[PDB]
Amino acid sequence: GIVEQCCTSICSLYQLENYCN
Amino acid sequence: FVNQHLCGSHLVEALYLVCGERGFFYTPKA
Ligand SMILES: Cc1cccc(O)c1
Repeated sequence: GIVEQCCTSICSLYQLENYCN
Repeated sequence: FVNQHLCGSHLVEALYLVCGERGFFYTPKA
């Protein structure tokens, strides 16, 4: 769901950090 | 589904700048 989470509505840098290693 | 295709190109780029030295794995799913 990265895509469903971020392509349907905008993601913040901060939600983005969660897909980091 | 060139649309998700367009979108993940920009997402991996935001991820590259956000994860920095840590990396990230990019799954087009789950
Ligand atoms: C930073 C960024 C890139 C592409 C899509 C988004 O929801 C967010």
